[PDB]
Amino acid sequence: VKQLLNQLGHEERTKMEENWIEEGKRGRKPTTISPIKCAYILNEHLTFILFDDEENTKLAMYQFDEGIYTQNTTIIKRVISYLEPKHNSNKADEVIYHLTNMVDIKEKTNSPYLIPVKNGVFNRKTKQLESFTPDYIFTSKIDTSYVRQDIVPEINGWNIDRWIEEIACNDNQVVKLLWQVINDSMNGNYTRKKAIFFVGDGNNGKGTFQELLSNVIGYSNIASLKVNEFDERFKLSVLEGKTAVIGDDVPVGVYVDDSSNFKSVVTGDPVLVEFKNKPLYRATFKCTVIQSTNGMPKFKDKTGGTLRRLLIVPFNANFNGIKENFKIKEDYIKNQQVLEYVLYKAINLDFETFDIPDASKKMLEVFKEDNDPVYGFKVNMFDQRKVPKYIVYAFYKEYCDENGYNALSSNKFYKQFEHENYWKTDAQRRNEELARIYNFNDN
Amino acid sequence: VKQLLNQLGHEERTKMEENWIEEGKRGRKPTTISPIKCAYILNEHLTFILFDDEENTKLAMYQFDEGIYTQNTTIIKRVISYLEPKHNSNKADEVIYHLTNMVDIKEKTNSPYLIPVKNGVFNRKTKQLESFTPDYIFTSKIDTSYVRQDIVPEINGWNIDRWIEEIACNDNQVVKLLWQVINDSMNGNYTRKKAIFFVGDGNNGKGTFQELLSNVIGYSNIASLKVNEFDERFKLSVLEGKTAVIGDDVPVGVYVDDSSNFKSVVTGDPVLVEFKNKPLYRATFKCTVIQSTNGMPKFKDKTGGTLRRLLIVPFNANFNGIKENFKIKEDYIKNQQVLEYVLYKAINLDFETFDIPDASKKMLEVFKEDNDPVYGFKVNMFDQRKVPKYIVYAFYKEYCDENGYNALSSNKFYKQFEHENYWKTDAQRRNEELARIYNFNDN
Ligand SMILES: Nc1ncnc2c1ncn2[C@@H]1O[C@H](COP(=O)(O)OP(=O)(O)NP(=O)(O)O)[C@@H](O)[C@H]1O
Ligand SMILES: Nc1ncnc2c1ncn2[C@@H]1O[C@H](COP(=O)(O)OP(=O)(O)NP(=O)(O)O)[C@@H](O)[C@H]1O
Repeated sequence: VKQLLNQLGHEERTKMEENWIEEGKRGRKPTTISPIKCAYILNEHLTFILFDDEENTKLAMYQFDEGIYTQNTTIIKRVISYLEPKHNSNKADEVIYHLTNMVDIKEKTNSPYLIPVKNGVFNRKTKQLESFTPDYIFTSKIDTSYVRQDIVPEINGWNIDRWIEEIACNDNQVVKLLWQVINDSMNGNYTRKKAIFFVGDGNNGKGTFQELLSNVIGYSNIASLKVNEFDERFKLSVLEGKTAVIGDDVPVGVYVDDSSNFKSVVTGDPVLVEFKNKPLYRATFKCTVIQSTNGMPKFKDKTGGTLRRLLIVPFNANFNGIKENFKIKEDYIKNQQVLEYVLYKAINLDFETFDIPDASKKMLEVFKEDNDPVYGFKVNMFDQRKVPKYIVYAFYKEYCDENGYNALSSNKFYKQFEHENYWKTDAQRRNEELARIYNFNDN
Repeated sequence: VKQLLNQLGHEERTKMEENWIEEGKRGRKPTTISPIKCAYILNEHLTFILFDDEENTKLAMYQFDEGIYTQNTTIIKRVISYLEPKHNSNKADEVIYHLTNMVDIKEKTNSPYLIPVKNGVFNRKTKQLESFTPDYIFTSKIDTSYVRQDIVPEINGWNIDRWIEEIACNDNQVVKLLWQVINDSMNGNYTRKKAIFFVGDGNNGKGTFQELLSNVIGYSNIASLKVNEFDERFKLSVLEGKTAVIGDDVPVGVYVDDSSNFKSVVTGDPVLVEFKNKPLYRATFKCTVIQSTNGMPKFKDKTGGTLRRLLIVPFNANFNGIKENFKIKEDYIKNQQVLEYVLYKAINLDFETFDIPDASKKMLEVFKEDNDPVYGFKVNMFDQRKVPKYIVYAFYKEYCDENGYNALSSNKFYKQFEHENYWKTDAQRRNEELARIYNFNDN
């Protein structure tokens, strides 16, 4: 590209001089290509597009070697210097401005079936790799190269697939889910309407797995934001061009006062996002949610909407008793051969809905008991009754022995919402005892 | 208009060159049309207007293909480049300033009887489609095309009307209300002084209906604001150019402290709005309010205005039990034929006041009982008594089993304000018992 523009610039400069020689020394000497002329040359011999007609849209250039469109002005301005090095920043801006008016408007290819990779675009419908073309409008791509892998790479006798088995404590469902998680992470146009949480007390490898995703996927392609930080001002601004969002560390049992922004991103509904000192606008994020926490956080919603969105990974394995291998976190996951195999296996994996492991379901039920004290009381009933409201209330087994405040007769309406027998009214059965109380089961 | 402007610019440049030849080589050579001449040519051969005479008003250009006036400076500057490509940003701004000085001032057509649609304007008085003309000043239009529909479109054997029936659990009143809600949503100049709230326990399809509305209407034409976010600073600024506002998710039972701006927007009264780092100004919003919540929120007003402004949609249907059809939310509602049929049926529907379903009336009454403890106690009275204030008080049936703080006698004044028998004072009937108390009904 640089060699092409350098030849074009010299040819155009020579042509201008020849015309000036033909007209004689009228004034000074034309040695600098005019900014409008530069736009004419660049548009002809390069691919400049405009993403949309909205005001102050930045010009996008298709850099041939990378195969993706870029809006970086410095990259574009460097290209201007190849054609006309004598242009300063103001004149280069004039060249950019002229190109903005000239170029046609094309929208970014947001097809979920296409995933850009360093080697080229990957079409999930055909499960085939396609070479970079200007027709595919992409602004970012996965850093790792896509090559066909037949044998699992081994570095110092360490197997990446066995490491995944070690992380999941040799659980077939979890390792299947973990591969599905990596598959969903790379695709930035399909969200699958699920949120992934990593729960580990300590040294469970959550950070290494996050660093693995940060390595197989581009470093710039990932976002760092916690669950409680989604609703803060300007925090959603970072998720503009991110394929996925990773929560490096979530506070233990943090109270998510408002999960509306979190729930919208997980489902994929449009959310209100504002850049700092910039006007508020509306956009849709399809990136998946990855969060690492040392314990399931508490959500104020206590509704079915939050429950369906959440997915939990057990991470039962501990690396404290076993000797810590800093080589895994620092070197092994950064190996190119290891990364390429992970990319090849994950992107080739095809699935429609997240295959929920039984361990996640059991641990998800634990969170439901923790989140809703009423549901925990229903689970912990273990009783063979409906007519006496005070008996079935029983102060909810003394706060269900959890020290969580419970309303009076309001959660009772919420209780029957949770649950065949429903409500039966009998005057005989329905204040024998105030009930603190050790009568776990009556007659 | 690109061809016309190119020809005009070439002709003007040729005329200037001929004039310079007539005057000889006085100095250099005139090849760039002066900005004032460009403004003259554009005003002669295009339609530029100014919405109002207030300071720093942006010039509006009638783009012929779209049929609506636009204030986007990039489009106008692209038009300038079509006329004279060699102007940079500064000279384009000079042309825009000259045009602003030249053009006349016309106000936007805010007639509620006219609804701009992609094909053309729709007159509700005549219920007829009219082609685009510069006479109608519109800044935005409905994205979907208006075509006459005779048969309900079917994609993969899925019927949109049957989907609406399924959403409303085969309730004629609720589906009629939904069609009326869509009809109100399309019109951005008539507010009808009602607020629509979607309540759903689980997967009730509220998000799918919101996406359907955002698809039939223009994506840029909808605002994303929740109720509790109405009074947050700079949040109303987005509402200026939106036909309707939709809250994607509302926290379950969120305590909306201040509802003044929300009530004003629902009624349509003028409200004070401020953009970030921009002067405060008073503006009138006629957009309709649609909100999705997993439970009816609470308002501190306990006033008739909040009750009369609010309208609730049951959404009793649940898609958690029936297998979820992701194609409904992802693909089927994005079908052009389905969107066109929905547009036609909704815009052709004619009604004056929101036909409130009986289910909404019962659910609205349940919200009224929840909002005011005194009203709920009065409903739960079921008693055959007026003279003893403490007896009829009964601590409001001991908080009415809803742990709501109640005034000792101010709420009594509020009760007698709400409610034939009124008050009768008798010394005989009026401290037998302190009254906690199980005497539900006395003699
Ligand atoms: N298979 C393995 N065997 C032994 N040590 C390992 C293995 N995989 C990773 N490690 C080490 O275990 C540590 C994992 O750190 P990390 O994942 O951050 O712990 P964590 O507390 O669970 N995550 P975080 O809460 O963000 O700190 C690193 O020192 C790794 O080098
Ligand atoms: N008729 C239908 N039959 C089955 N599934 C449906 C039907 N209509 C929609 N769905 C699916 O049901 C889901 C609707 O999601 P959504 O409307 O967001 O649930 P919601 O909780 O009520 N709204 P929200 O609170 O914002 O999440 C999507 O997965 C749709 O594909």
